[PDB]
Amino acid sequence: VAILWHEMWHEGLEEASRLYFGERNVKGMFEVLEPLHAMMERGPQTLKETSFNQAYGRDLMEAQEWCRKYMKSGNVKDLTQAWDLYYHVFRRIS
Amino acid sequence: GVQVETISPGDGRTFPKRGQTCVVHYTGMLEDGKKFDSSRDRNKPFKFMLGKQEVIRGWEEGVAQMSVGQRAKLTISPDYAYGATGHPGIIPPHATLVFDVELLKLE
Ligand SMILES: CO[C@@H]1C[C@H](C[C@@H](C)[C@@H]2CC(=O)[C@H](C)/C=C(\C)[C@@H](O)[C@@H](OC)C(=O)[C@H](C)C[C@H](C)/C=C/C=C/C=C(\C)[C@@H](c3ccc(C)s3)C[C@@H]3CC[C@@H](C)[C@@](O)(O3)C(=O)C(=O)N3CCCC[C@H]3C(=O)O2)CC[C@H]1O
Repeated sequence: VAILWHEMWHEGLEEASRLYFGERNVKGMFEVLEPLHAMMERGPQTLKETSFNQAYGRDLMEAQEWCRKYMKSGNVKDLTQAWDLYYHVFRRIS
Repeated sequence: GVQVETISPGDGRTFPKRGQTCVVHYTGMLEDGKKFDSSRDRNKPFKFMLGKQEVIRGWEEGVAQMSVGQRAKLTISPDYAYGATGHPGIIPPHATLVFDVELLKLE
């Protein structure tokens, strides 16, 4: 399977947001989001992944932190702090 | 479904066309004035596209009637907002929402 990090995320964040906002399914959101963050962890191996990483690397990492905060506090507000950043990355990507 | 009262007039001729991005500043409140969100607070305008079903029905129909520069008060029935479900931890069920929205520009 070969797909650019740009497409992998544009598509993923859209699916994630639909399951959470559209279906109120916080569960399916994490199932979709999780693998995406894990891959980033692996690091970039191409020029495009690297630049994609230099551009939105941080934002994504912070958003993943805000989700962890949520897992520990149950505060729907921490989850939204994450979506403020996922939105941001998503906007720039389009 | 959605009432639209004018706070500040717009140029009255520039209405959003489908596929256009409305850049706005809003402040959503619950029937009783309780603020639950506002772009003005974040100091970052809000952009979105009409007819794409990106935002709730109240806004879709509501903002479509606004012309550039206009600032209005949108009173949205739960039917055009979040229905019986509401939005867990933020918007309750059967909530009438009131948004103070300013249509800044179109891009
Ligand atoms: C899937 O069904 C659609 C879901 C949608 C859900 C409500 C909550 C929308 C959310 C949005 O405006 C954003 C821009 C769009 C979506 C989540 C989806 O349309 C999605 O589906 C493909 C999509 O296209 C976007 C672009 C995908 C992208 C990856 C995700 C973006 C996430 C953005 C999250 C944002 C801006 C949140 C933050 C703001 C401040 C923060 C801090 S976080 C907004 C929050 C969410 C919770 C509610 C109470 C509120 O406070 O707004 C709010 O005031 C509200 O009710 N809004 C937002 C302002 C416009 C009106 C209304 C709305 O329609 O929101 C309603 C209409 C349905 O047709």
